[PDB]
Amino acid sequence: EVKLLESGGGLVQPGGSLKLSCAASGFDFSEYWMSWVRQAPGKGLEWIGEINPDSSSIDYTPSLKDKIIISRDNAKKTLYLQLSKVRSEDTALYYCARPRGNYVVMDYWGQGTSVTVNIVLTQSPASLAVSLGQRATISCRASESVDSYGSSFVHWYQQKPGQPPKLLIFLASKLESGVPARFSGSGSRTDFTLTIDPVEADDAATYYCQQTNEDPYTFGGGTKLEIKR
Amino acid sequence: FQLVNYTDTIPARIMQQWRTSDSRDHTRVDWKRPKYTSALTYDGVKVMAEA
Ligand SMILES: *[C@@H]1O[C@H](CO)[C@@H](O)[C@H](O)[C@H]1NC(C)=O
Repeated sequence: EVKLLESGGGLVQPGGSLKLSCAASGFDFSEYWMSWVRQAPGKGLEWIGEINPDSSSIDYTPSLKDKIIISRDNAKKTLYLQLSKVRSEDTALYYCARPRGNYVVMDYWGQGTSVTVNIVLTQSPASLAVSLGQRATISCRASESVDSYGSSFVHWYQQKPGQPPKLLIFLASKLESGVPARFSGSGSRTDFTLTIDPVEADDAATYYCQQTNEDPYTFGGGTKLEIKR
Repeated sequence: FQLVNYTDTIPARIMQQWRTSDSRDHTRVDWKRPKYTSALTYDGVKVMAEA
């Protein structure tokens, strides 16, 4: 299957350089685009940039251009992220991922590495406790219209403490491959709803709904799931 | 029989163009198992545009 492994993380001194590698296995990196996204501790995610397979156009955010460099190797199928003059805000969890804007079915995010030196999406509720084998419901409200050409381009992911956010639900009506038939999605044009049936003990994480219909690509507020006992 | 060489320079340029236009924001129903009818659709719309 699709597998991505990040390496090179840990601790780094302030003002130095850092190089993080991301190896891929089970797919062709010479045709599929790659992306890198950062996530602060306790805060939402932040897309660092994206890069194509032919290394001809590497896009990034407009506020982090002087300290990030993205490269790739199709012969070794490994992406590389280079950071220079790291600050106190660089202590975050980076994550390399496959093309998520391109293909919703082939969307998969790697584990990432930790480095220690208008559309408004509101989740509902902030925290909830559900027992095992039950069905939980999580709602999401968007400030602007996220519907485009009949499809609601919103993804629902689950990130745990120490685990990366796996792309669970894509386009609000399809379940991703590899994940079992335990999560469904529905909604209309201002309100999305993710349902979990049945509820397992390993699903206790933070759910996040993110829409990338137009600029800017925002992320969810984060809704933790508690397993009753 | 084969009509489209997906790695030839102008066809792979078109391929890279729509892969990047996918990866920028979003599009419709997914890919990686292509169809020659979609290539004929693209070329026919290019015929109509040039006309
Ligand atoms: C088809 O693509 C392959 C891959 O680059 C190339 O080696 C071959 O020469 C191409 N054939 C034609 C007729 O363009």
